[PDB]
Amino acid sequence: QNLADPAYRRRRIIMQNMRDEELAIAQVEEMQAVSAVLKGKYTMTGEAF
Amino acid sequence: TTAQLLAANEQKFKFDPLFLRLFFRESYPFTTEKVYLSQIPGLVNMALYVSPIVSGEVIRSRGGSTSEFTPGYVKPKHEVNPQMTLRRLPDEDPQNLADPAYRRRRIIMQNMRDEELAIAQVEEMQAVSAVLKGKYTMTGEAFDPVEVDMGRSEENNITQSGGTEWSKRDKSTYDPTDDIEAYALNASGVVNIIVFDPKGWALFRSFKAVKEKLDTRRGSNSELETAVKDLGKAVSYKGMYGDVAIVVYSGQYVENGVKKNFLPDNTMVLGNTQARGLRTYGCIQDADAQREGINASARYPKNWVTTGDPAREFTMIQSAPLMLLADPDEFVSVQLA
Amino acid sequence: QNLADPAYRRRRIIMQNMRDEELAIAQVEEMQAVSAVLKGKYTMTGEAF
Repeated sequence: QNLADPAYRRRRIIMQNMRDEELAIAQVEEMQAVSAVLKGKYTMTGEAF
Repeated sequence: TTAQLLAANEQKFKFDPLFLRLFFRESYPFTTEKVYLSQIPGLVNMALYVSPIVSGEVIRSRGGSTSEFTPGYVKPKHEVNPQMTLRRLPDEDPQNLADPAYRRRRIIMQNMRDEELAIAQVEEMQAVSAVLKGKYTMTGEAFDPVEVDMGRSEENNITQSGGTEWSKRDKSTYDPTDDIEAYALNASGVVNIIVFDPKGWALFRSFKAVKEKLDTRRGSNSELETAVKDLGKAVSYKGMYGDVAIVVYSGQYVENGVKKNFLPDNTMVLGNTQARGLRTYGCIQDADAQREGINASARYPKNWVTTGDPAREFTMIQSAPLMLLADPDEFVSVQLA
Repeated sequence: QNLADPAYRRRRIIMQNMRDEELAIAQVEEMQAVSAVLKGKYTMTGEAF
């Protein structure tokens, strides 16, 4: 009961999307930091990098 | 050689949304995947005699039925490119003339007019087809077929056959009015209007008995206009015949290059002028529109520039219409062959 | 949307039940009267009576 119009579903989808990218970036930053501290060196490698 | 373009007319086909104005009002736009329609039988059995000893046969409480539909979609488009704008237009004098930019604004408009006319034609075709027969099918080349079906009883859709046809029977000494009553007995609710395809009207008024019903001092109150009344208009409201009004509708929808008539060659449609019709418009599906914040609107317009080799900016109207009938059995369609 | 509680459903069901049997009795009465007017005599038989 008490549904919402699609113009609001689109906005909620957008907000959770952008939260997901922010969390992914923070996760990569922490994985970079820990390897920077735990060991003297680290490598940034990707399939298209 | 010099010249002037003194006059320049435009040719149009006789088009007027009659059935959509008369029988379909109260437009309801919906932001939902599918709509519902429901109905309750309302048939009560006769109270059969029961002895004051037996006391049995509890009677089942009546329950209804439902139906769900899915709206169709439609989106025509037009284009403009700088190849069109430079040569000339058939509507401007060799004198005067304008920069290749006025020409782009004029061309851009007439496209809007054509898009609106196409969408209106589709709406009217759905509206008319919903009345003649209970169901109508929406189809295309890129559209998966969807078949809307409102339950109309088999006792409607009366089609004349080897017996009881007006053409074969004598045109003198016959009362058309007797059949009309028998056909209209099958409807549910009062009937207040009759729609004739012009061939059907010519067939109907040819009877001498109907002529006699006009010139009777006290035998009727019917007043028609048998002589020619309208010869170019799409609709011709003729006088009330008895109680019901009489209407002749000759509209034209063009599919492919050839013109075609809406009503299928002399059908007659009994019906009620206050019949409950629904005008449902679905939800448009365009990420730009939903970003803008719009939904469940008719005729969402847009344009965009595609930065191609010849440039080009298009234009698009999209509506997604669906025409329904709350009570499909309030009309009685007659072939009248 | 905005569905109601079953007690209201029971109330409207019982009301339409009563309307149904009232109209059934009315139908029997009218058939009785019509048969009386049209023909002099009628049989008033049935399946239990």
